[PDB]
Amino acid sequence: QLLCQDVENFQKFVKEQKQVQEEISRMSSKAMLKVQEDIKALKQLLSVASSGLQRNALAIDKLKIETAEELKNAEIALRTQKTPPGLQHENTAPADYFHTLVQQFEVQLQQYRQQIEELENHLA
Amino acid sequence: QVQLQESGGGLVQPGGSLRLSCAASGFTFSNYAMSWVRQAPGKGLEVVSDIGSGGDRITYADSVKGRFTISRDNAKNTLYLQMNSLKPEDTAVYYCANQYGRGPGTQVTVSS
Amino acid sequence: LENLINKWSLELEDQEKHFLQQATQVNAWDRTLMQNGERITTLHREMEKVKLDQKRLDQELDFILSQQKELEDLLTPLEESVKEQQHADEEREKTYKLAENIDAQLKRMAQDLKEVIEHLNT
Amino acid sequence: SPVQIKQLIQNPLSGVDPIIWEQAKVDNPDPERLIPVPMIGFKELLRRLEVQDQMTKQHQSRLDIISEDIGELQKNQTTTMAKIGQYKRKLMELSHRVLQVLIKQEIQRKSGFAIQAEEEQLRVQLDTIQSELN
Repeated sequence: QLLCQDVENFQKFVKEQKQVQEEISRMSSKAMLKVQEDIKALKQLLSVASSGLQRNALAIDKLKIETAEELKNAEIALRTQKTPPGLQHENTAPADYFHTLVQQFEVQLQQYRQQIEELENHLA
Repeated sequence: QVQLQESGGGLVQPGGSLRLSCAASGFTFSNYAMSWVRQAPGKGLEVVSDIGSGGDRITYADSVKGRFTISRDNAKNTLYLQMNSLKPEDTAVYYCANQYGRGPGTQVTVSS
Repeated sequence: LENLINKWSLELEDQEKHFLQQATQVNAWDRTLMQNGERITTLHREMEKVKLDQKRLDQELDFILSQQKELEDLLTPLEESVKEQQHADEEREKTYKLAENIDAQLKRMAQDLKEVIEHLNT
Repeated sequence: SPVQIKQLIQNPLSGVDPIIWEQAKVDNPDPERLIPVPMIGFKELLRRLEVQDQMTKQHQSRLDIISEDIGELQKNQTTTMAKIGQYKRKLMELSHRVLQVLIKQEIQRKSGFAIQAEEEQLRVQLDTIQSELN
């Protein structure tokens, strides 16, 4: 028992290891599990968004092209006005416009009929 | 009724310059596009320059590209044509016009 | 003096199995935290990618506006000038008005089918 | 690291049993991005626990930002769909307005001309289209 106070060198330590063991016992994972859920949730929102982004990105290229085609058609009109009466018989572009126009009509109601059926089948 | 009267033509040596006018009346000039047209006596009609209502959307025939300049003052119902570095082949009657009509003309001769 | 040693040596026969339980669950939780950062990082980069694509659409959409503004500015003077203006001239007018109407119809049909699909994908 | 891994995940480290240490190597969940590291004592156990909390603290913070950029996206998306609806509408308008000008030009610049063959071929192509939709 002379220098055998090394029992105090085995008392203070046991508690240290005991009071941390209690600290571990206190901690949970609930937060770390929100993070887990939140990630799956935001993936889901992002995905629907990016899906719709591709849907109307198509809508936008189709629109850009058509606006550009129609800008050309107005330039036809400007060309017609500029042309004097003596050179109008050489103004063939308006004729191409209308010829193109009616085959575009024929192509349009064929699409529209097709779109109608699809929309009927989509309802059954 | 599109009414047009041009002027400023004459006879000049090769390399010469000229500035033509076309006075417009009988129609709201500022809304119309205009052309300068020319005809040499043996040949057919040739448009040399175009311009839009607002003085934009200009074009030129390659023949005159770099030598002629087209412009307008909508306030004075006037169409202009600067002609520089003139050549004998530019000799013709010069009309101002659109699809609705043209003027009497103004003769431009470049001697040889 | 010695019987005490039988206590602390029975505590260690009560704290060891705690340690192993804890170390096991730490190795489990830190696996979760690694999955998280990996999935967080993946999420983030897609989030930036989609931001980019969005801004590209915004730019194309500005372009379209400019194009359409160009088209109207070009079109109104033509409309006005053309405003300050016969069997053949009357028959020809029927022919080309018939086209004006057909175009008016097919555009309505188009506009209607689009609105239906708008009520559809809701 | 390349070989150096193999050069230091063997033998054991800080008094770890060569058998349990070998069991961690095979029970390793992602050996592509991870190595077995000995943790001795309830202290390293808590140190690791507190690291988890710090990082989860950082993790949650990113998600809040990212969440922020979704609402922006979603609203950006709705705006984009709206502008698409307008511009299709304007285009439909302008397109028809151009067809009206070209028509007025055609009638005018052809004033007092015979009805002409190719013009009567439209009539038919146009009449059949009006009938095909009635």
